[PDB]
Amino acid sequence: SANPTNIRQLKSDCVSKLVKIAGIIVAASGISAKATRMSIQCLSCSTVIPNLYALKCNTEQAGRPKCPLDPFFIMPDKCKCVDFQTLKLQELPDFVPQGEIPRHLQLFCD
Amino acid sequence: MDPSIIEFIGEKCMISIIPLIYGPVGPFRAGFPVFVPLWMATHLRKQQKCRIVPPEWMDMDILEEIKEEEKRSKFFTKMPCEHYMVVAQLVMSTAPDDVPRCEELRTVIKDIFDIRESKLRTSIDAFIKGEGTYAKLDNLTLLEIHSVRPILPYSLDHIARYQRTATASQRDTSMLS
Amino acid sequence: LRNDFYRQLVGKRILIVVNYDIDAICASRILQALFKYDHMLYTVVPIMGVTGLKRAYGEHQGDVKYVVLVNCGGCVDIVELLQPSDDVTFFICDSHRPLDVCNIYSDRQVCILGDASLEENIPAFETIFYDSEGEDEDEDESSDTEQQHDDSGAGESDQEDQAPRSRKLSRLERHEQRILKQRARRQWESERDRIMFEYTQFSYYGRSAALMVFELAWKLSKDNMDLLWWAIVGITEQLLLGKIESGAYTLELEQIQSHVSRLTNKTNDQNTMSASKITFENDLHLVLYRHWPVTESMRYSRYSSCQLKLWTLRGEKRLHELLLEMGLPLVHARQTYGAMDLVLRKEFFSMVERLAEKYDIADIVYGTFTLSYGYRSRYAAADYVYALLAIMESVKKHKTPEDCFLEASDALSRQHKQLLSAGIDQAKLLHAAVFRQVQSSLEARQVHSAGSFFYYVLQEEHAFFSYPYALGLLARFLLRGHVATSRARQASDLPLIASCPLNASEGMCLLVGIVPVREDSPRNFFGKAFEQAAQKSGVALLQDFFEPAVVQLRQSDLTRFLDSLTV
Amino acid sequence: IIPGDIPEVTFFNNYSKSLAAYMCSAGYNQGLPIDLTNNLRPPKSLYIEVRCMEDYGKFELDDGEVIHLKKNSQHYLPRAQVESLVRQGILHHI
Repeated sequence: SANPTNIRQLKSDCVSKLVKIAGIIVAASGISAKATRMSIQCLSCSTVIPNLYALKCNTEQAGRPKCPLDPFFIMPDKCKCVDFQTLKLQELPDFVPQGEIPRHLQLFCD
Repeated sequence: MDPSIIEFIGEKCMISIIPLIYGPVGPFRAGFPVFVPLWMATHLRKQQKCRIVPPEWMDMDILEEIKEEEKRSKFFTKMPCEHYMVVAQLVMSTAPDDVPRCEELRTVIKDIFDIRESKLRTSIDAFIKGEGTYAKLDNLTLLEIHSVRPILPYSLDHIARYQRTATASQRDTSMLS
Repeated sequence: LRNDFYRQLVGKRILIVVNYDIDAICASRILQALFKYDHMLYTVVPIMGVTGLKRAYGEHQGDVKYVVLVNCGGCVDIVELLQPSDDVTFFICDSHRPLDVCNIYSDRQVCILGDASLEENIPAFETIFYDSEGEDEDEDESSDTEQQHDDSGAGESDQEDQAPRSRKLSRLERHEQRILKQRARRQWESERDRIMFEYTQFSYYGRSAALMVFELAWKLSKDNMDLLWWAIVGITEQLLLGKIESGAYTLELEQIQSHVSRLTNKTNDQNTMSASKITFENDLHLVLYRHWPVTESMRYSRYSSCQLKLWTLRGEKRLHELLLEMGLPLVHARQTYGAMDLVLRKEFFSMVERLAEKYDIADIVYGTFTLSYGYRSRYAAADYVYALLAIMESVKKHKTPEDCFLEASDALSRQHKQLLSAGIDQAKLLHAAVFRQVQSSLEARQVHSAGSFFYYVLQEEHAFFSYPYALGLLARFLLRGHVATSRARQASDLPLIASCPLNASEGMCLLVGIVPVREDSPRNFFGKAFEQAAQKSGVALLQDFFEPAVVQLRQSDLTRFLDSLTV
Repeated sequence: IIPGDIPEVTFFNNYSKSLAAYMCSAGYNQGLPIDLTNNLRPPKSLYIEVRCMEDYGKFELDDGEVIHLKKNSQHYLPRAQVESLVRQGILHHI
């Protein structure tokens, strides 16, 4: 993008669900950094991540020698990259923000 | 350069149809095909008088083979009557009133129309150094080149002051415009 | 019939596109097509009343011989109107049922599309235009009139036994020579027990404007399925028994079924984009069922509001408690049906047909159509006439009303639809500006008994209702509320009045009125009733409209008029 | 047919005389001020009225009773009259 909603009604019942609501913005951050993938000396495989844990050594097979307990030293010159802002807003000015206090939401720009 | 310069033109071609005016056209007879220029089927189908079936290139096999044939075309390709950007305009307007398979039709034509222009920047991204006497029509179509016809050529003269000037005009050691 | 006369239709003509209606543009915009089909150039006209009729044809005074009559005819013995009619043919496809036979007979430039169950007006021209008393169309004792005049031999002609005609009774003497007048008034008037009972009791309308035109063109191998949707506009305009009595509603469930359950240009390849072949569906004629939440309907429905009293809160307590039996959500009961979750909008209608069984409103479901253009949409059959009348906007720029009549004719094209949603900007807000004085009415109890009817008048205008037809609606909206629900039948059922403030147009007291509830087929004496006070006195009255049920007074010549109107 | 709604007239008359060359060959060897800008109409019956879209200037001098050339410039105007204009506020309609 149809039809809006409010914030005083949304919980587990409607989780992982896409909604239209409205408020008035307050302030938020700048833009820093993100990435998705790169690789490491230890295995030299792309840092394949689903979501936008931490691993076997694999600097091992030189005959016998192992090297467990995670010597994974990231090589970011191999990497990818995305954006962020991390935003924030306040809920409506007509739905009892006076006798109550205004609740709000935390956000993620890409 | 126009929408209807082609329709001045392309509908002049003729095909055998289904339904005497002087012309190679014969008189009209029920149940009996008749080759006509295509500016009557206007005046039949929209007149709710008769149908029409297409030429032979109009299919989803011969040109669902061309989808790979023109990957030879570092230069150009197979050209079934060159005018499938105009007839299909009017055919697919009214022909599918009873005609089947008006879709992959509609697919491929954009799936070939927009594409052979998508090369066309590329080959035009090879022009260097006033390369005026190198060009390409080698198996060109009919209804494309108008979409660049006004732009660069009414540019290149104000370039060709300095591009085409070399092979008959000279100055001192530096280049001349 | 014009399978032969249509063969004539080549030379010049005028296709006037008859007075203010939906059905006209439905049954005419079709014909701007056919004329360019046979290579005819055309010209077409806005009509609002008899004003437009000759004020323009006086500008078009030719002898253009092929001429229309639809939505008209009950005005003049229209040769009396258009005296320039010498042989200039007219053409009859009008829906106005009560018309004069003077335009049927003297059948010079008129064509009777006649088939009906009324054999009651047979010699009515042979006496009415034929008789008189104290009459001069005769010889005399003077030697000047002893010649063959227009000796009508009738109540026009002599009463001294010099008259060929009048074989109805004796001419020598019944008991005297002068009893001719006596029998003349007897024969004149004794049938006016029926004749003047015609045209002076009520008025109502006939039939379609292009259903024949479909069938006329059905022979032409024309499966313009689009035009059927153009057709049904005129159908549900006034086939809807919610507005106007059809009966054929429930009998053309056979015919147009016998059209389109029959007529299938594609039994095999119909499931694609442009204008898929149509469906009949058993649906509602509910108040804009589809495109906005239930909570618009559940207030704005007269069929709900007639039985349940929803302007107040008990309705709503009754409402939701009946939504118990469905157990609908509420957030979803306040967003658009099309916008709701999906199994609900899908499953919804199926149960309402059955679980409206017990709650006094069983007759919300009717029979209808539905179709599309493509995949942006699914327009709805019944969901179309109401956005139209937002373009019938009563703006006083002097430019809008004629011109916006043209926009309507540009409206029903597939190409022209951005405009169309603008009605929906306008329409719903009207439909809930409906209440805007109603609950101020039902509790103010501004219903006036006023003797042998019920009576209301408004005294403050709406920019909305400067435009006239909603005046009927508000009238049709409220008497259910108080007058029909807090009462018995003896003290409830009587007709009503509905005044229109012209707070801008200098003050002239416009009005319409309508029958009581459950008395529909009792046609409205308001076809004449307002002539009651006017015929007796009359004060600056107008019947300038083509419509019967329509009037215009002065600001202050309505009450003693109404006092005369007591009866 | 319809000059400006409002020594240029001498240049216009010179241009009108210069256009004659065109008119001579146009329509026939002998010449016809040739219809180029109106009536793609197939010609139909000759005597039916007109409609416009708020034209202005009021120069219709063509063979009619009185037209009053704007929208609803509409009187019993024959074919000889109605041969004037297309896209200066006119052709919603015939």
